[PDB]
Amino acid sequence: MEKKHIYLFSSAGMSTSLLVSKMRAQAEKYEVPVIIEAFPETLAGEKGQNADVVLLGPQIAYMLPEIQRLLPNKPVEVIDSLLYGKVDGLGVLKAAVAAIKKAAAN
Repeated sequence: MEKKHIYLFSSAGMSTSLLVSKMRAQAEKYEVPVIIEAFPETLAGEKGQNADVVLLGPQIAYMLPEIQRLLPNKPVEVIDSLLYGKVDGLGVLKAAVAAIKKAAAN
């Protein structure tokens, strides 16, 4: 192991793709041990799996009840839509973390 996978499942497209690629900035502007990938919410079933923490578009939000069957455990989290389409992969590094702590609960 020695690194994990911050995965993103897209609302419109390009309020994410560069937010991963900045969130990436983050990771190697540090050393944070995680790949950030973002898909066309088509993969998240399979990629969701291959991830350690997950994300999905604000606007395709609807899929999360689904996404949560496919994976009824993981630290999945649909984005915010202005952090999204302002492509803030430094709140999205923090906001990931927040997810994987909103994991636990008995």
